[PDB]
Parts: sequence; C-alpha cells; structure tokens
Amino acid sequence: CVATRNSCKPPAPACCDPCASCYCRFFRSACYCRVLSLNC
Repeated sequence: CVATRNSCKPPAPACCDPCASCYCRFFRSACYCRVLSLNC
C-alpha cells in the first residue's frame, strides 16, 4: 500500500493500518504516512 513517505490526509485512504496517519515529524511540515507506534 504505502510506506511512510507519502503526503495524505485522514481518514482515508489511511495508511494501511488504522493507526497510521498522515502526520509531520520534521520541521518541513512534511506530513505523511506515519503511525509513530510499535504496539499499534
């Protein structure tokens, strides 16, 4: 589906997992697929 380097917005299409949302973790406001959680 998608890894964790694609920009998108919830809910759908989502990021494979329902815990994977399109968020930014950098100072570039680059919000992309990211769950930020192992137990999820």
